[PDB]
Amino acid sequence: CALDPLSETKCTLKSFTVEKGIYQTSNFRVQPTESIVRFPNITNLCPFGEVFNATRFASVYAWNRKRISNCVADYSVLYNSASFSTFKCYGVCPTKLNDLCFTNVYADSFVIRGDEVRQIAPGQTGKIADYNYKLPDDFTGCVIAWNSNNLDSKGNYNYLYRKPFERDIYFPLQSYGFQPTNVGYQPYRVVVLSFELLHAPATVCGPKKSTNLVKNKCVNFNFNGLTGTGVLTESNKKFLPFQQFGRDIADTTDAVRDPQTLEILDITPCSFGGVSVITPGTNTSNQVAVLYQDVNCTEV
Amino acid sequence: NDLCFTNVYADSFVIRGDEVRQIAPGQTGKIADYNYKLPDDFTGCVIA
Amino acid sequence: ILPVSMTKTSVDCTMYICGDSTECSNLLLQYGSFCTQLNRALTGIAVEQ
Amino acid sequence: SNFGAISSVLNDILSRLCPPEAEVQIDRLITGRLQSLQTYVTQQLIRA
Amino acid sequence: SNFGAISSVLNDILSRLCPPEAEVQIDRLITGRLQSLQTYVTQQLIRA
Amino acid sequence: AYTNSFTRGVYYPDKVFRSSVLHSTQDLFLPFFSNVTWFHAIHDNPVLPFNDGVYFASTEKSNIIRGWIFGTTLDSKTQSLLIVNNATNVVIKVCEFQFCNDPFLGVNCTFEYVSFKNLREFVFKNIDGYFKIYSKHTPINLVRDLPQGFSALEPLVDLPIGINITRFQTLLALHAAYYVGYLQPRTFLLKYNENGTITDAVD
Amino acid sequence: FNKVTKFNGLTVLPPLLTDEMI
Repeated sequence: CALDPLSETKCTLKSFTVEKGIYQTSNFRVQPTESIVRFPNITNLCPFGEVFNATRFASVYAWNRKRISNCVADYSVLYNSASFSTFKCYGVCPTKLNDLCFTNVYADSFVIRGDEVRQIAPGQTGKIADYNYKLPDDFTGCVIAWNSNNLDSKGNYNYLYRKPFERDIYFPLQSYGFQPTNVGYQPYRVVVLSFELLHAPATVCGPKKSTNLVKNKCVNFNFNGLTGTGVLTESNKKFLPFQQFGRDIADTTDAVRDPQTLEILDITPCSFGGVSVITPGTNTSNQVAVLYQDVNCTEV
Repeated sequence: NDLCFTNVYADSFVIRGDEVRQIAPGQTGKIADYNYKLPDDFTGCVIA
Repeated sequence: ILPVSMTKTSVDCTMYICGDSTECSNLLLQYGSFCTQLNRALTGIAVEQ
Repeated sequence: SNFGAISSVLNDILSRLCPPEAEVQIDRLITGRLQSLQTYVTQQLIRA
Repeated sequence: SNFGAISSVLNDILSRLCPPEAEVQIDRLITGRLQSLQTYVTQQLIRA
Repeated sequence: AYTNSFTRGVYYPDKVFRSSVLHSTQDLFLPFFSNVTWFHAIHDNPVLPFNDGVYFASTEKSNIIRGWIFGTTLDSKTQSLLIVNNATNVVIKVCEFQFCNDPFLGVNCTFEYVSFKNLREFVFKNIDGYFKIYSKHTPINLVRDLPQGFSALEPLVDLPIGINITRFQTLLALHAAYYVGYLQPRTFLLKYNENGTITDAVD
Repeated sequence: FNKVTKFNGLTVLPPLLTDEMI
């Protein structure tokens, strides 16, 4: 089907004979020449160790919350660690996190019984998932949890339990029987990383290095995790100082601001159009003519 | 028991019990990202 | 005053549905000939104009 | 339109997710966009 | 018609279930009822 | 006292450029032609409610209006947001403040930040744990009431403070007039012109 | 003629007869 335009016609028609006519066989598209990658020129390594390697976590009724911002996040350091009994992610894939880039990350941190790990998931029903700590049903993030019987057992009455992301401080407040003899009855530490995917300037981004920037040529691109393909160009689009992307009626990006120097780049899809094959019948000749629809002959 | 296959393969090995979490179609971690993983369209049974 | 024709269109339904994603294009093939019969109907409309 | 997917932009789903879940999200976009074309082509056939 | 939901009565789903599952059951009713209107409106355009 | 907010308090709803287009969006906006409460910098700065969000504006010639306070109880039992123009920079804090009953600018902090002829317009909203500030300045000649033309407010600041707010209070320099209007969830149709600027709207 | 007056795979094809042929 890629031998010649008549063969693409035969395949389009699902036929070995072709009658006289003009047949729309395919869309011609210029493929990307090279792949651009573009992230903020920032180098601070993110403080995930200050959350994960902390001496004591909080109680689940009174859970900690650390904002992570303005830093480079090598999530491989967490994801490759043998320490974690579960690492389940929602709205993102763990493999994609180093390819990806967020406005902020919120690291929630607390201690639970090993039975209760199941309740730290999107929209769940249960005593943790209402009276203590709940994830949104549309949560985008990772839940990272492990047994801590070697650290948090003694039992250790200093760990206690009673809307999405809600704190609330007779009262049903009670303490865990965490003893080293306890497996579901052990203490477990959990960190929940929540990812903020607003269209504001990204500040927590993977270690994936930026390339040089290319213009007036068809490229694949990635700006702050916004992947695409097109002829990047300079533009007269008067972005106001707060604006970061531009959009068209299809709700697709048609301009971006470069995160390393704040110029406004137009995005246009690479040269493309319908291909129509003009043929006499194959009973007459195997010769064909090709119409590249709406393109100028200089583009072909 | 109502069914046939052209061949069957019994892959067999030992792991730490924590790594049973990695033995599923498209599951991930330092066993599956290196040295044993099931493809996303795996047909079969995992017995452990 | 009488209408005689209307704007001839073609919609490349693989580009409309999947936007040059190959990952989506491979899923769209599992719907079979829905895309070729959409192009066949629009081409019949266009030749009729 | 999302048609029930996590985003209406196909490159969001492909840059954020991976095949076991990405194909579940993309099939919602395929279903709604294919229904959107079948609606358009039907109404253009009636208007023709 | 159920369209594969637990009930066709939309208030059964909302009185018995809660959002994580209720929205799955409701989207089956929305899918079938929206297809039921697209079928009616297409045949009325043809009949017109 | 009151005045009518003809067309005031429209703002850029998201950080996305759009041009030559009519866009329909749902957000906390000040309703068109709504009566907005009016105050004077003589005999004052009460503790207002914040409701779902606040449009605030000052008709000015003097820069006597210089800051705002926000929170629930404003009494060190919880955090309170404080915003002050120190005559060189905007300074912002979220400490457990114990203010006066009658606070003024004299002529446990989890976060900190630094960066008539005049009308200064502001929109403050507190959504999903973010405190978002939009503003615009314009020349004026109408002294008594808000101008009946059009102009859209643009985001100055966005702070991930996580604080609950139900009350607020402006701050005056002591040893001008200002207006307050609460935002409502409204669908708006916004006319983005060729220069990507909101130039008209329909509430 | 004076009184009468989409990268996404949508396209408009020209008519066979131009206005000058009509």
